[PDB]
Amino acid sequence: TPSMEDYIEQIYMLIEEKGYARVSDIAEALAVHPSSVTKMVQKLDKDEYLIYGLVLTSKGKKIGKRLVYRHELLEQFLRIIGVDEEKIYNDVEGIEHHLSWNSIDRIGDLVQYFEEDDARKKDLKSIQKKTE
Amino acid sequence: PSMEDYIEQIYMLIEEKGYARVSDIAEALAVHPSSVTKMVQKLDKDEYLIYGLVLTSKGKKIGKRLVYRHELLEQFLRIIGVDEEKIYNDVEGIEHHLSWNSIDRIGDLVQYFEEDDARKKDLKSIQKKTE
Ligand SMILES: [Ca+2]
Ligand SMILES: [Ca+2]
Ligand SMILES: [Ca+2]
Ligand SMILES: [Ca+2]
Repeated sequence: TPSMEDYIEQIYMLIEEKGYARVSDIAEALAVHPSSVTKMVQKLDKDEYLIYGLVLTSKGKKIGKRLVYRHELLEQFLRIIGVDEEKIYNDVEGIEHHLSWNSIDRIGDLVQYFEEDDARKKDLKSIQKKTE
Repeated sequence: PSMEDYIEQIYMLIEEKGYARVSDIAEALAVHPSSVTKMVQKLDKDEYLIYGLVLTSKGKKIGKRLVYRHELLEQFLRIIGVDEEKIYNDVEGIEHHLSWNSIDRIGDLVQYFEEDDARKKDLKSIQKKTE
């Protein structure tokens, strides 16, 4: 499931970025072999996420948009609570697949909480100082 | 990640029962005792424990940090409003993919809400503003 999610998220991004998604671009972006991509694409095709360049069905597009959103939100989350920027991508890449929608939605409210009043960010930063 | 789950599980069993048997480990992790004997031999080789099953100081320190990590992540999701029943499965999944930096920052976040209940109330307000 996680792997399928990484493929769909990547395909969505490529289509939005280049207008198309090639097996070759998919393979490179995911650091995998084209044989693994072809196999995965056939599975996604079977499950109706896309059609074998390759075009996403409405189902793959809705899921892709959501996966990209999930990624972006999780990066903002760690960024806001002060995680070293260089560590953020790798952590989001691992946890993004293991968070229920309830957790994603709650994390979304947390981000909004800190975004609607900068004093709150200042208050959270102060705690980091005490901890130090 | 699997090694971390075994170490975390072994530390808890020893802390609760006073010892950790292969059968208790397999039962707690829902796996075959063969898979446990394999992992244990591996943890023994890496010096986290000695093949009853006794943790080395290395395994104890790691074991304790892992249990702390688990507890912390549950408190974090609990505090932001995640349905209690979904918390365990999510933590079990993300615990292995968070850097210590993120863990430490999540630690401050939890401290942030715990030191002033008024902040928890403002967070709840926003959750109700969602529309
Ligand atoms: Ca990923
Ligand atoms: Ca991602
Ligand atoms: Ca786990
Ligand atoms: Ca755990």
